[PDB]
Amino acid sequence: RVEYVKKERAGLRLPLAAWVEKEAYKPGEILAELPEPYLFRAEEEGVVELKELEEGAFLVLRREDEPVATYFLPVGMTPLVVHGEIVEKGQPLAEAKGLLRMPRQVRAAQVEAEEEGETVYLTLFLEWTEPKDYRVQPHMNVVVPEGARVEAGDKIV
Amino acid sequence: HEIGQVPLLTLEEEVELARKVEEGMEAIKKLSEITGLDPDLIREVVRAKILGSARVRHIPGLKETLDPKTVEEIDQKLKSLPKEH
DNA sequence: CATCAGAGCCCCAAA
DNA sequence: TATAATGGGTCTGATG
RNA sequence: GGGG
Repeated sequence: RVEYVKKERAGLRLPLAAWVEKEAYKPGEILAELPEPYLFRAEEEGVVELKELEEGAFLVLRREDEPVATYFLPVGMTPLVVHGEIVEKGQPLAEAKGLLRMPRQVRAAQVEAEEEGETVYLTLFLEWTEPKDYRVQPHMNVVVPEGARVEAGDKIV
Repeated sequence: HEIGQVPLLTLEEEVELARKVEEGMEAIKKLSEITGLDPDLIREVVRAKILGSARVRHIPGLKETLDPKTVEEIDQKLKSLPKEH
């Protein structure tokens, strides 16, 4: 199992009063608490690219095939869309219900907050790991130790 | 009874051993190129050290007698190499 | 109480 | 030189 | 297997 290290940037809009301010968020740490259900609405037009992790998910709208928005749905956010769906600007994508917090296998490096009326739009510099499993056969041999950090194109088996 | 002491190989450890053997074979070819010595001689000195000091003898086919003195000189000429060799 | 070494000579025809 | 084959067919007396 |  190769735990592949991805490091991208993604955004999320919360009620300013439900959001607890921190310059970063370690895994499992509370990110906001909402006194009521709040519908995280879309702010761009395009076809959805849902990418569900262990807990918590990603959501990448694209026009043609060029990404135009990258949203991050932490735990406590139930996605109300499906992969490849067409979303118009302002249509609700997910639903937050009370306490939402970072997933366990992903962390927030930097954090940038822009305020806008009664809400905040967080620009999170997220970094996580996506595991991929490989089946090994008797004619083959594993040439890499446990805990060995590999770059792209390296040989594992 | 002695034969029954050694367990039979699994298809994996069968391929692993057969693999390490073939690689070691090539590692002595590529090792005689670097050092500029006789392949057979090198592979004997590799044997001397793996088997132990119990066996040490003049291998007819080889040119230099295999006394503990000349194997230590070739074991040092080996240890004398860069990490990559 | 187990292991080993002893247990007659010479001669014949056969094999 | 390359399917796979992997554990056999008496009788007594002296000495440790 | 016989001889003495």
